[PDB]
Amino acid sequence: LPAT
Amino acid sequence: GSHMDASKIDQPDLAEVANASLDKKQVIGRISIPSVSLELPVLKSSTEKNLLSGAATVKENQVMGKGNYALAGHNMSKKGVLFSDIASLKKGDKIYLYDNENEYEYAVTGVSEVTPDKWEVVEDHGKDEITLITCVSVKDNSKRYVVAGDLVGTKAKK
Repeated sequence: LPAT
Repeated sequence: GSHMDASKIDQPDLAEVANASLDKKQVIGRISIPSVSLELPVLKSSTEKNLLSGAATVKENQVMGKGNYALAGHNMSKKGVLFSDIASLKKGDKIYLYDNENEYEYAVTGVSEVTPDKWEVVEDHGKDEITLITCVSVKDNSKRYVVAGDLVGTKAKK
């Protein structure tokens, strides 16, 4: 679950 | 809970977006949504710079056309920004993915409320699905919704  | 994910980073202004050295040679695919007139190149690198293009691969082991594919896009909640109109997606909405060799047809199933630490949505579920990560707003850091879509068919580019 990366950026944004 | 105890540890908060660093995936809450603020996306730099639009100046860096149109002034950033775009790595076209690094693009491995494209995404298109006529329903919301949205189109952006898919960047393999999940870096901060890559996220400025509106779409970047979440997991390295992702395979377009197979398994649960996922991309993250930066949304400032301001019309004209990336992933802003993504929340306007409706159930059964058609979405097309273009790989360098083919095109896959996906159908939006809906949206849900999940946390930015939820890597489970991006985990492979032994099925062909797509997951887009869009932030509610730059002022709302409580929770963010994720849009999900299932594969409905596949058609090669002739």
